[PDB]
Amino acid sequence: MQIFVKTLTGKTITLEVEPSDTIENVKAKIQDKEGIPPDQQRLIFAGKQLEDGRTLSDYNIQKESTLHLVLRLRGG
Amino acid sequence: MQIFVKTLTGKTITLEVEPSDTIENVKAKIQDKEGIPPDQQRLIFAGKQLEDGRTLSDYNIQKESTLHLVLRLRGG
Amino acid sequence: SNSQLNAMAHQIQEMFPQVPYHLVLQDLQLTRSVEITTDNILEGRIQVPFPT
Repeated sequence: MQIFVKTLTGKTITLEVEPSDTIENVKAKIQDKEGIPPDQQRLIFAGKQLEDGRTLSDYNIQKESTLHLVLRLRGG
Repeated sequence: MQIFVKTLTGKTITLEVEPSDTIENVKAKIQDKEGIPPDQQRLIFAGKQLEDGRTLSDYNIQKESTLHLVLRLRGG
Repeated sequence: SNSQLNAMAHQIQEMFPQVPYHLVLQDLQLTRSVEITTDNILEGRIQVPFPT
């Protein structure tokens, strides 16, 4: 199924994922697409964070769901 | 890009800079306006002390960002 | 000018559909970066809407 990952820059990344996909794997795909380390990848859905040890079915994520990718840093 | 440098007095100065600009040049720009020696110009960005021989891109400074200008007196 | 600060907050408001906009606009003047604001929101920088 198709999902829409939105960034703080206003970018809408379209990724191909399935219910059996893992949240960690999704972040890995984004790392290959934009080049953002998993440490700086915070996936938020409806205001809550998704655990890496969960699937899209665990959060009842259906088709055309919008994923909020929160950018971050720990430098200063 | 335009940045906002706030002085200890509360005064705010808007400067025209770019990521490719150096911190030292920023001091020269302030010196050209307010007439404050670059040696007494201690620029701090959210806790990060800006080094003269550094680029604005090295501190990831964006537009409309507020910078702190601390004045140094009595010292070598 | 608050032209960029407001714009940045507007984007964050879409990422977190549960945070008060007036508070996001406030943090934007303290952090001045979406990379810090949005992240710090999860940490506990901005006071979440608690029934009071």
